[PDB]
Amino acid sequence: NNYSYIDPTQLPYDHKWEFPRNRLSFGKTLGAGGKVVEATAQGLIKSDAAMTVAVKMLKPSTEREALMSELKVLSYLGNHENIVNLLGACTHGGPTLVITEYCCYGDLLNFLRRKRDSFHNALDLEDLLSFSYQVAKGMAFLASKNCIHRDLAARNILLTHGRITKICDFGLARVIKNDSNYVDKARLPVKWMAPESIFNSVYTFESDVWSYGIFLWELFSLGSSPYPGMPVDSKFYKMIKEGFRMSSPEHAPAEMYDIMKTCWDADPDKRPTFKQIVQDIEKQISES
Ligand SMILES: c1ccc(-c2cc3cc(-c4cn[nH]c4)cnc3[nH]2)cc1
Repeated sequence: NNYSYIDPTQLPYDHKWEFPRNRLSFGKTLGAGGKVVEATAQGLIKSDAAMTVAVKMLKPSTEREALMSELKVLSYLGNHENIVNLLGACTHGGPTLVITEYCCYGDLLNFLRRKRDSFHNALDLEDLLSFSYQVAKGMAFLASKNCIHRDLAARNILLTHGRITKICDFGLARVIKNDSNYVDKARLPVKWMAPESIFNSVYTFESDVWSYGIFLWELFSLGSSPYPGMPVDSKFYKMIKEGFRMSSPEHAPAEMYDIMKTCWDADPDKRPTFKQIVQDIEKQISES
């Protein structure tokens, strides 16, 4: 048909975000997975002070576009408390850079790992509930803007001041207004992917929820690797398709495990929505 919902992520880069590279000074390397580095940015404030930011870059081609992808998606979504904030981008004379909010504690996965012994500036059950709650809200927001993240995991969740969680790395994110599915034609997070994504290459709101389930398992297991000791081979894919699922992690309240189980239903339609998840966790928090 000749009649289309316009996808904002496919529109041209809006130079409202453009930022002079002269006004950036690169610090330490912050991650590699491209790479992000800490920097100070002049002129982002009305009073014209310097502020600390995180800049996402590439090394000297599909990752070239994945960065442009991530940028247009962030630009499209706008600002939310539970998403890494886009602050600007450099696209002129030089390599493409993406400036975003700096999260002082880094990824949630290594945070839970550092804090694993201190558990029970320590960690306790109420923090993990909060992380549950915030991440589901950030996800419910993406779903509200017809966006699927497609790489939901503890490694892609940053923790900032105030124990606030932010979703980051939108390289694989898509906007699914026109079609109810998304079919892909790269390297992928198998142990976080829904079956229909592995077997038929389809991605939907329901497949993000599946990833959210695996994330909870990461979360209540204090940063343990999914399907521990299980290599990604033929043995793995069968067990998935036959219906086998991880068991409850050590510190997961029974009703939080019930949420993982419904996120892992082979039937996408029997999975809950992020809207429903946010309601569930909110009631669990109240009863305390
Ligand atoms: C210690 C070590 C590392 C960090 C840290 C990582 C990180 C990553 C992003 C990021 C932006 N886009 N994608 C990812 C932002 N801030 C960060 N901060 C903080 C304390």
